[PDB]
Amino acid sequence: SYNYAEALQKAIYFYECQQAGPLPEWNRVEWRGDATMNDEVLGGWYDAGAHVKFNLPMAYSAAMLGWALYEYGDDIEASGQRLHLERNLAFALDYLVACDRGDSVVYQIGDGAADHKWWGSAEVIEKEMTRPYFVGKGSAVVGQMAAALAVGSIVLKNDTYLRYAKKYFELADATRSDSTYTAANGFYSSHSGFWDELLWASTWLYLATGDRNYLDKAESYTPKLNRQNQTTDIEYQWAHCWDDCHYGAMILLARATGKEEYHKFAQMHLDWWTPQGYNGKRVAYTPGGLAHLDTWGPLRYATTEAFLAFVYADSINDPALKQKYYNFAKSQIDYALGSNPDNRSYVVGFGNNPPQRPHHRTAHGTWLDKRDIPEKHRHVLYGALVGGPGRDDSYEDNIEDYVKNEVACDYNAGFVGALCRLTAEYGGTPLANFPPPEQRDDEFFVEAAINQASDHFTEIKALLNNRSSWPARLIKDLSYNYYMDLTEVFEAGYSVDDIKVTIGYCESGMDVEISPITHLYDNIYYIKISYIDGTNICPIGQEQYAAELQFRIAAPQGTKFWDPTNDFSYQGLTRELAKTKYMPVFDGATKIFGEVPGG
Amino acid sequence: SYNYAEALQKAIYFYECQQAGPLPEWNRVEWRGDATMNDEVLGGWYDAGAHVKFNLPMAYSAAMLGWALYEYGDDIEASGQRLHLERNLAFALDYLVACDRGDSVVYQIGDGAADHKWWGSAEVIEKEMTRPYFVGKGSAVVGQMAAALAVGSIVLKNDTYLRYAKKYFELADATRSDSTYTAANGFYSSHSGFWDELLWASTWLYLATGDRNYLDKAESYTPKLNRQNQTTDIEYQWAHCWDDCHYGAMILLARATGKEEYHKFAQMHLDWWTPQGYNGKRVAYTPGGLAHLDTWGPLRYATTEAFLAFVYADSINDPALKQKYYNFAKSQIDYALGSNPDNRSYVVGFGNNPPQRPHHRTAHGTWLDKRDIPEKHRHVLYGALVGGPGRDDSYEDNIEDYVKNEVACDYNAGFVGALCRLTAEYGGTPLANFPPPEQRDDEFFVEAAINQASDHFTEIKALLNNRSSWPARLIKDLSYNYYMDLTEVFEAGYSVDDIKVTIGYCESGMDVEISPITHLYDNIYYIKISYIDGTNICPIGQEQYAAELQFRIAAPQGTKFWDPTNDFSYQGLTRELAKTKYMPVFDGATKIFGEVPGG
Ligand SMILES: OC[C@H]1O[C@@H](O[C@H]2[C@H](O)[C@@H](O)[C@H](O[C@H]3[C@H](O)[C@@H](O)[C@H](O)O[C@@H]3CO)O[C@@H]2CO)[C@H](O)[C@@H](O)[C@@H]1O
Ligand SMILES: OC[C@H]1O[C@@H](O[C@H]2[C@H](O)[C@@H](O)[C@H](O[C@H]3[C@H](O)[C@@H](O)[C@H](O)O[C@@H]3CO)O[C@@H]2CO)[C@H](O)[C@@H](O)[C@@H]1O
Ligand SMILES: [Br-]
Ligand SMILES: [Br-]
Ligand SMILES: [Br-]
Ligand SMILES: [Br-]
Ligand SMILES: [Br-]
Ligand SMILES: [Ca+2]
Ligand SMILES: [Ca+2]
Ligand SMILES: [Ca+2]
Ligand SMILES: [Ca+2]
Ligand SMILES: [Cl-]
Ligand SMILES: [Cl-]
Ligand SMILES: [Cl-]
Ligand SMILES: [Cl-]
Ligand SMILES: [Cl-]
Ligand SMILES: [Cl-]
Ligand SMILES: [Cl-]
Ligand SMILES: [Cl-]
Ligand SMILES: [Cl-]
Ligand SMILES: [Cl-]
Ligand SMILES: [Cl-]
Repeated sequence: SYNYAEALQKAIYFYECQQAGPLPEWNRVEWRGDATMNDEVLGGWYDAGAHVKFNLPMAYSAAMLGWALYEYGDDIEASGQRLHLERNLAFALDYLVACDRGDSVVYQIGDGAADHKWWGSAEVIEKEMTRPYFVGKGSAVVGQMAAALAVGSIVLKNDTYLRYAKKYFELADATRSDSTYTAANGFYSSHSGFWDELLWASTWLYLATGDRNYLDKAESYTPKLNRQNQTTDIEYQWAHCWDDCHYGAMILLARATGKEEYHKFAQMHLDWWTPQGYNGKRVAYTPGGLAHLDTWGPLRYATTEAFLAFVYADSINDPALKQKYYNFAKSQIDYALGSNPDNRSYVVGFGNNPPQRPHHRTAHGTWLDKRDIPEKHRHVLYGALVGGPGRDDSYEDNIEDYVKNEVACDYNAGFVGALCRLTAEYGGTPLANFPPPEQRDDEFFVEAAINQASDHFTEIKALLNNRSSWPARLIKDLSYNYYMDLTEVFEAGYSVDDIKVTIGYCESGMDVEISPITHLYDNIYYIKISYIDGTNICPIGQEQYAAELQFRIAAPQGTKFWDPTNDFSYQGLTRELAKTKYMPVFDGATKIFGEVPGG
Repeated sequence: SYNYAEALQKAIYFYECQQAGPLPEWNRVEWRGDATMNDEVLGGWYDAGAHVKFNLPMAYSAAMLGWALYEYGDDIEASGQRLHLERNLAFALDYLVACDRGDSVVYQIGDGAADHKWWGSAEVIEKEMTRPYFVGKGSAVVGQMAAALAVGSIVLKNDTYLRYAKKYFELADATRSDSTYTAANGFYSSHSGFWDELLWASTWLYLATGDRNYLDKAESYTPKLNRQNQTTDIEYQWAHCWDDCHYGAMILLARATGKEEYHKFAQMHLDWWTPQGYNGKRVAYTPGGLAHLDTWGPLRYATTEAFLAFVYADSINDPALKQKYYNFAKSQIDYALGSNPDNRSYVVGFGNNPPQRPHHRTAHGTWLDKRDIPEKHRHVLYGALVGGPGRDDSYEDNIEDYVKNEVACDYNAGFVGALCRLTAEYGGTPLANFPPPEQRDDEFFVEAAINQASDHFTEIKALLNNRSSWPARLIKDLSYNYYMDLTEVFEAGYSVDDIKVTIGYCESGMDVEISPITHLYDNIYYIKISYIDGTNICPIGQEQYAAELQFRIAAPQGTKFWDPTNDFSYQGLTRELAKTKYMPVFDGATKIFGEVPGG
């Protein structure tokens, strides 16, 4: 129906947009650079539309990418995406390994409140705030880290991941408590508890090792799982998700053991998600045909269940059930790609009328800590599955809607799996030369205005701007030149020594020097304005994106020769601030913007 | 009793405190300089405790000082004050002449509401605001100007004053309307109308010329005067004052014409003011014996009536009346001088426990547009009669009390005349060597703080202050120096070339230049900070009284030799802003504050 190969290609590329520094050489995102290089643990993914590293959903997402490869990695050769999927996985797993502290792990980098309060690009966030890290041993987060490393060890043939998988499982199983998992509270609190993570990690360890001691562990955890309301059945009326992976583990155990109890659970759970329901009970459906579990990330939940339904259907022989689950699964993915009442894609940069304003700071590319400016995103977040529509299929593409336009690692994870399965069946051709280059704006530039013009002076208001975004970046050795023609000064019988440079306003905190009037050639001279720590000019807020200086260049009082109209840097200036190419900007000795006399 | 000659001396000096620029050579007030030099009409008096020129009370006050001279000028020779009084009068009369615009006059300089919103000294007001002027032909204001110039012409034997008196009277009498008199509304609105001013002006023109046409005019106005309540009597239950001079005019006519009607009015009016009253009707009196006409300026009203009572009593023969009126007059003046329930003078700088916080901006001498700082006035407003106590004799000396502690040209005007009468009778000797010099504070100076000290730099926050007050004034060519000892630099093997000056903040609107590091002698070097238009540093408000600059003097990053502890200008500095004598201030090449290295 869709080009699933293209959807997969983009859905994978999304994770490169989420990478924290240092970026691998294979990163394909021209608007990302090395960011958060002062973090206690480097690499990993930023979780969602901001810059916190949250280990629970990050590891969940990595585990799901591993599961996609485990089930369908051989099957996706036509798409050309297998290696992109493997490398993206490896990048997150390396971070999970790097979080090891022995009796504990680093489970979070970033304070959620401070990080989310600020709206700007990853590469400059250290100018705005210092980022704390958090250490603990919560069974849920450590157990999910274990599971991710366990499946990763299989699909990447990597003994180090396996060793760390085992270690993390042992720590999570020794601890049996989420009491040390505090830093994600309210963002990714442990809602279901940690027994489901122990089940999920031990199941994957069994599949990784063939060691029946892990199978025995897995099976011993099923009585500790949460019940469905006040009944004796294991909870089944929810989705496999970052908080709770027992749904997928039961499916794995049904295939691995053949046991009736796991198949019974799998069919009860999946039937509840299908339009046909389970004995009269069913997930909410929108009139447009989307299984709508909850307000937050409904597309995430439905697309993850699509992956589970595909895996389960592929593992059984019954033609009626296989069809029912396959149809359900394909219907939810197709909804996400455009088969919905609005006939629109919910995947950024894919298909018809995709969302253009995802709630994502770095894709937006602002310079002033505002969501509403720029009014269009400067970068394409290719492949991001958004939160999606409400229960009545309603949706509007609005950066302010942090529900419907949210994007996240975990939103994309199960989705990638299901796309792997669909491209495996239907083929499709990935885009060549993906991604294409973006149209860029000017990034470092002077805006200037004539503050005052006199028969003996020119007074300039100049704002040296850093609105960088391809990628956002910091430059310490920033300067700009103001060029003059002193022909009239010399003709009038005066000299350079009769021309005085003064300052009428220098913005607080922007340490600045102004050179003497300096000969270029012929009668062309200039002053250079240099910022000692130009990194303080940065797109982090309304005060900080530009440094303001008012300078005056004056002939003596009572003279009337001064002529700015032959001055190179005066050309086109008005009383209103405007970008000018004739006050060129330098990084050290190198011109990075504008024009130079005769050059 | 009191030294009335000294009281008179001071009461006249008050007017020199009120003079607008350009000041005459004979002005004796060290804390007054040429102010409001851009005014449409120069000279004249500021009205009260601010900087508006209001012509109605200005002209009324000048007419009253004229009247004092007309009655008692030959009688005050022993006080030594005659020429002081005559010159002070002439200064106001010259302004009234300079107001001429042919078919109209300038009747006000400054906007009441705009001027009064600001608290600071006269000499710096043009840095705070641009002052308007107002032209019109209001019969009351033009008529009062005519009267002042008419009596002025007699006592100063000046034909120019008389010429203008006739011109102004003709304009006022032809106009017969206050409709073009609007700019003083709410401050000096015409309450009584203009018929009393035409009566006052024509009476004085009659006395100046002996032309019967003016007497005929005067007599023709009396039926147009306001009535007492719903009777047919001319209004008598008020004071001679800036708004209504028919009381004094009727006294003058009584004496000029000998008519029974005018004597009857005078005795009715004056009786109402005496403690015995007029047939059961009487002005309110405080328990302490002060005639208390209204909340505003009760001392002003009672002392003006004292002068009228003296004049009337001196012009009649009946010994019962003479004594009643004299006793009334003397008791009111003596109350003002100290014969009251507090035994205190209500005349600034005179007698026992006089007021120390009159509501007067320029005498206060602030630098930051506040009444509470400084907590003591910087200057002595000698001779000013304050508003006075409340109806129950209560009073506290408080700058916030714009009623009890108000001072004004018209408060002093009748008062001077009554003091002339009492000194004529009792003599007294004026103070030799009056006024004595005031103790001064530092006016121009740096306050500095160590903003940051590093092992390779000194960073200074410096505020160049203008808290001038003797007089408040503006200095264009301001600079200060920061002196260092570079001995440690040379000993480490470095040179002056290796020390770099940068700016971290320079206050908006303060055009500044910083010199290169400049050799003084031996290993002593300095930088000069120069403000090109230093007049923008001025005591007009919290922002403008000092210019703030943050400058850094740095050895190379990483070096370890920098030693500010041997630097002349670093001595005594802390992290807290404080005045320092070691960053000396210059006006041009002249040192005006602080010390230099070498003695
Ligand atoms: O009680 C019903 C089920 O709750 C499931 O936990 C969910 C929480 O109830 C829900 O608040 C939470 O929402 C997240 C959301 O998933 C995430 O995208 C967003 O950024 O933050 C929200 C607040 O954390 O989701 C979890 C997981 O779906 C339990 O897992 C389940 O056992 C229980 O039946
Ligand atoms: O109505 C009674 C009498 O009024 C007199 O006018 C006075 C006003 O009523 C009074 O409001 C005004 O008060 C001034 C005050 O003199 C001045 O010092 C202060 O700064 O401002 C106040 C508001 O303008 O004073 C006038 C004059 O005394 C009439 O003159 C009189 O005919 C009438 O009987
Ligand atoms: Br811990
Ligand atoms: Br925009
Ligand atoms: Br005033
Ligand atoms: Br004080
Ligand atoms: Br050193
Ligand atoms: Ca859980
Ligand atoms: Ca030129
Ligand atoms: Ca009047
Ligand atoms: Ca030194
Ligand atoms: Cl985030
Ligand atoms: Cl919560
Ligand atoms: Cl986009
Ligand atoms: Cl493309
Ligand atoms: Cl060029
Ligand atoms: Cl003079
Ligand atoms: Cl006032
Ligand atoms: Cl009496
Ligand atoms: Cl005083
Ligand atoms: Cl003295
Ligand atoms: Cl000295």
